[PDB]
Amino acid sequence: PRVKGGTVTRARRKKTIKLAKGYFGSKHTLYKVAKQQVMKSGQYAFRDRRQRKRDFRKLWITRINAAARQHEMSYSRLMNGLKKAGIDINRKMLSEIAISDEKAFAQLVTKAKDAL
Amino acid sequence: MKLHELKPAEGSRKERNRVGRGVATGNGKTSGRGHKGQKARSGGGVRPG
Amino acid sequence: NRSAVSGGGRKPWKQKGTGRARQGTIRAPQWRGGGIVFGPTPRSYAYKMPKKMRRLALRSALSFKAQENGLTVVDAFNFEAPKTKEFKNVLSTLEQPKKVLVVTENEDVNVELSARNIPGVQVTTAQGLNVLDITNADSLVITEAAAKKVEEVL
Amino acid sequence: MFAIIETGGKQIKVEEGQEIFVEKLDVNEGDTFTFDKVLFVGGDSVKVGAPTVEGATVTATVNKQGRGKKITVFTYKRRKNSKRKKGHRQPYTKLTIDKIN
Amino acid sequence: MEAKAVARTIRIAPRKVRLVLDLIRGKNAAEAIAILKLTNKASSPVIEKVLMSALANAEHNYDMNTDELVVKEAYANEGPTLKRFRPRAQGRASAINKRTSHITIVVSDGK
Amino acid sequence: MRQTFMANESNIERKWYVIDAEGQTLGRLSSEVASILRGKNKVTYTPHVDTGDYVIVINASKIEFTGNKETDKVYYRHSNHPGGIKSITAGELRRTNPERLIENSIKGMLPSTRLGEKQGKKLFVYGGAEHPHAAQQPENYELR
Amino acid sequence: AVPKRRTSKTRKNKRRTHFKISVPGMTECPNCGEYKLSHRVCKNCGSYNGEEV
RNA sequence: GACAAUGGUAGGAGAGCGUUCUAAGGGCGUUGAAGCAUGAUCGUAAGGACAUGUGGAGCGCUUAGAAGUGAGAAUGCCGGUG
RNA sequence: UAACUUGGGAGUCAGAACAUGGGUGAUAAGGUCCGUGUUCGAAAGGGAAACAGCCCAGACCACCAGCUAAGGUCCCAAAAU
RNA sequence: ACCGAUAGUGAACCAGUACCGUGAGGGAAAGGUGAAAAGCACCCCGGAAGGGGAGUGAAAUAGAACCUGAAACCGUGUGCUUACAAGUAGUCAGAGCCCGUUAAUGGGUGAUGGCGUGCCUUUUGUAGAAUGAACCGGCGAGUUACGAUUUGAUGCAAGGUU
Ligand SMILES: [Mg+2]
Ligand SMILES: [Mg+2]
Ligand SMILES: [Mg+2]
Ligand SMILES: [Mg+2]
Ligand SMILES: [Mg+2]
Ligand SMILES: [Mg+2]
Ligand SMILES: [Mg+2]
Ligand SMILES: [Mg+2]
Ligand SMILES: [Mg+2]
Ligand SMILES: [Mg+2]
Ligand SMILES: [Mg+2]
Ligand SMILES: [Mg+2]
Ligand SMILES: [Mg+2]
Ligand SMILES: [Mg+2]
Ligand SMILES: [Mg+2]
Ligand SMILES: [Mg+2]
Ligand SMILES: [Mg+2]
Ligand SMILES: [Mg+2]
Ligand SMILES: [Mg+2]
Ligand SMILES: [Mg+2]
Ligand SMILES: [Mg+2]
Ligand SMILES: [Mg+2]
Ligand SMILES: [Mg+2]
Ligand SMILES: [Mg+2]
Ligand SMILES: [Mg+2]
Ligand SMILES: [Mg+2]
Ligand SMILES: [Mg+2]
Ligand SMILES: [Mg+2]
Ligand SMILES: [Mg+2]
Ligand SMILES: [Mg+2]
Ligand SMILES: [Mg+2]
Ligand SMILES: [Mg+2]
Ligand SMILES: [Mg+2]
Ligand SMILES: [Zn+2]
Repeated sequence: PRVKGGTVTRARRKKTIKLAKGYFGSKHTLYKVAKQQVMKSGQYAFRDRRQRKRDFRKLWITRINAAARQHEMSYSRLMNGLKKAGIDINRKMLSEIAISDEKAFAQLVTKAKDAL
Repeated sequence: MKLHELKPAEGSRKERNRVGRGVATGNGKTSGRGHKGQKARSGGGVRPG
Repeated sequence: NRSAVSGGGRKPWKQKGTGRARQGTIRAPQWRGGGIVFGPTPRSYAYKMPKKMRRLALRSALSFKAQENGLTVVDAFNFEAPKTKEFKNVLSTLEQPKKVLVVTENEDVNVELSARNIPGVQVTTAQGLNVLDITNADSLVITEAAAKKVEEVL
Repeated sequence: MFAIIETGGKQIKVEEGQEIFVEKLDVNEGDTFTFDKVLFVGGDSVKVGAPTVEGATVTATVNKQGRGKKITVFTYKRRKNSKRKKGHRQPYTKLTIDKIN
Repeated sequence: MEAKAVARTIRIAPRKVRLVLDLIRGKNAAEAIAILKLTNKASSPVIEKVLMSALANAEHNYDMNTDELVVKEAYANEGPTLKRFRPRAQGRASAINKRTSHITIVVSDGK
Repeated sequence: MRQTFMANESNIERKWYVIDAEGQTLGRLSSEVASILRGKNKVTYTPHVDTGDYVIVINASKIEFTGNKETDKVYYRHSNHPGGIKSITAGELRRTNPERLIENSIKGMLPSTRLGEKQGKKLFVYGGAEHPHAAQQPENYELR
Repeated sequence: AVPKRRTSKTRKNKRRTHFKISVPGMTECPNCGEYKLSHRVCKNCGSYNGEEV
């Protein structure tokens, strides 16, 4: 028996195009260039899930550095002091504390300085 | 057994392999022939012996 | 195939210089209207198995009926003229399911003609018994002489 | 008043009545969970664990055991006829913080 | 209330027709009529007949007051293209698209 | 659980500072000022928004170099015309346009992005000891 | 010379930004009230400058 | 429960998705089938539902069978349109 | 924690750089030909500005958690003015 | 367990026709209103074409290559956005604005930041300035027969089999 091309092709291509929704011009319209872009999007997203952890740790560290400097202490010495004090609060929590309640952060800074 | 519940003996049947139907199969494109040379050609390959 | 499709003999345009892809016949497989690559070609699908296995299959189908209680033995069919309505009544009195295989020792013209028009009722002889019919049927109605004959044969 | 709790290999800053999403806990919806690793207590009275505040606890109610939004993990290596597509939904537990300590 | 008229398969390219439609879109009927009369383009008379037909069925079919009507919509869609050829040098032929337009005019009383 | 604070225009507060270039080393003052302009000294630093402060640099003409930079550090530019290189020594530039000297040194330490350009626009340099921004009520800022 | 790359819809429409015609230079004829081209005889009534043509 | 492995081209091995047709069984459909369109749906993938609009008469599902069974590229063929 | 034997199926027979032992060339070549090792090929991630072949290191998936490698910590740009 | 209008004959149709060639010869494209023609009386704009009503019809949004009616491509309107900016066009992060769903730790848009040189082929090595593709759709490539061998399955077994 003969199997004509049928509907599968259009269904598959339409799925790719819908995933290409929002893209510029032909890239949200034509299957070949949409497919290519969706491939690039997948590769980029896989890479960027990992890069995002780097990025947010970097941000937290920058903010902690700024807070420590406000307390006359470098980021490096503050982290060394917290380690020697046995305090395991991670960078994200430290940043959020520094932002939200400065007195708590000042007490942590004094704990670090005492440990050093 | 019933005509709506037929079952071949375990291990008696195996789906045939179809080459040149996309990369995921592992036999797409060159269809298991590798790249170029006489052995890659339709009707290619030397006489036995 | 490309040989079979009409025409196609000539090269549609010269090998080089025109700027087109090179082509050798308008009936090549990538051409609309071209010859088919492979495809169906007349052949038989029949094959054989050993005789002992054929016999084992027939016995297995009959044994499945007997163990599922879809085996009914009748003394005889005393039909002198064909009458679909009489045969329908006989089936109903025997309390048979929709799909019944009726087995006669030999060709019984009147039984065959009476059962012929009844959906789901198939009539065969002891010699004509086959796995498809037995398996397709929900119950077998076999005359005593047919049952003995089948027993002898298998 | 807020607390730093440790759970699912992470740390979360929580206040009472806050909804939080964490790595799947071994609990049923409706149950009460108790976080026994409190690193820090902020607010009026500050308590600094070294590493954990002794005796400190945070109780919460399990609202939901869900699965996160579908991620399509797709990768390929150009010119190598080589790609891989997988789906992923990360389990999670949603809770509401009832009481700190 | 709205009245519509359509001229289908006018043998003028839609680009050209739309040049003129862009002048009358959204204007009052009388000003549009004047613009079409005084615009020196091939499609102006055709567009004018479409507009007058729309005003006519506004008045007759819907008893609208024609002196309060505005050209609510005016557009040209592509009709089927006549395919032609021009012999060029050295035995070659080159395509000629004789394009057509479906011209729609819709007038409205705004109510 | 995502909990990182993100600054935005509703909650950003930009202050005005004054920094005295007199007796300061060009590059060191410049790096510090760039930090201030980018907002790297704020605990609410957020990379995609301008959280930095405004800086006025006074006494740009009194900035100093080490070594022989006065005659040996050369600033080159190109007019995009064939053979269109023009040069000026750091000392000559300090004499004739100290504002540009400080501005360019600082702006070379900011990213070449739209946000970087915006942040560099918050810098004001003056060769003398006066500035025209008393309305902004700037505070003196001590380096380091 | 030939186009190295086809022209996108965006680029084409940008180029066509200025490709258009204007409303004719027209005013109401003081005689008959119908629009006319300024400095032209009015075709409706054949009048110009208060006289018939 | 534990803890061990899981980059990959040619290529080997395995398990599957989907298409048309057939058999048997069991179902749907003018109170609206297929097809088409849209959607914020489900599955580890190929892919599967549901709702609504359009459409106007055919089509699923289960088990097994059989193949003209899956396209993005061949200066591929044909048509349409830039 | 492999190794070997028998049998079914292959592909490959253009290799490259780097280090090092050598021939050739001119103690020329991103040269060429052998020996030995690694990497690329068929390897993504971090460093070397960018940079197959160099340095670190081998990506089952998810995380806005922690420790490190090479390399780094004045600003671009994370971390010692 | 053959095709179903690019399939099946080249030809479902006035096809060995049209068309091309001096000639031998080569050789297409092109099916579908509706159950019924009931195939739109009449009015209106217009020279006509075409259209708006009215009517027939279950349906005209079935009105003549008239079932369905994808995509490329062409228009109209609009929610968000854009005229100091260097863009393989996405991705990750993200205010503001506009919405409100298969109700899900929603949808549309996107100031601004990080990262980021298409795909295929062929190569030691390709963003490659090596090849190929204007776009979209359809069509387009390990098949079958008979032998051989090996493996799995099944029957029987010093026998097995026509
Ligand atoms: Mg196809
Ligand atoms: Mg990491
Ligand atoms: Mg294989
Ligand atoms: Mg397989
Ligand atoms: Mg492989
Ligand atoms: Mg092979
Ligand atoms: Mg090849
Ligand atoms: Mg080769
Ligand atoms: Mg080979
Ligand atoms: Mg060409
Ligand atoms: Mg054919
Ligand atoms: Mg693997
Ligand atoms: Mg095929
Ligand atoms: Mg060499
Ligand atoms: Mg060589
Ligand atoms: Mg070597
Ligand atoms: Mg290779
Ligand atoms: Mg690498
Ligand atoms: Mg890098
Ligand atoms: Mg691994
Ligand atoms: Mg820093
Ligand atoms: Mg068929
Ligand atoms: Mg069709
Ligand atoms: Mg034909
Ligand atoms: Mg035909
Ligand atoms: Mg139709
Ligand atoms: Mg602007
Ligand atoms: Mg491919
Ligand atoms: Mg080469
Ligand atoms: Mg290229
Ligand atoms: Mg070539
Ligand atoms: Mg090309
Ligand atoms: Mg195409
Ligand atoms: Zn007049």
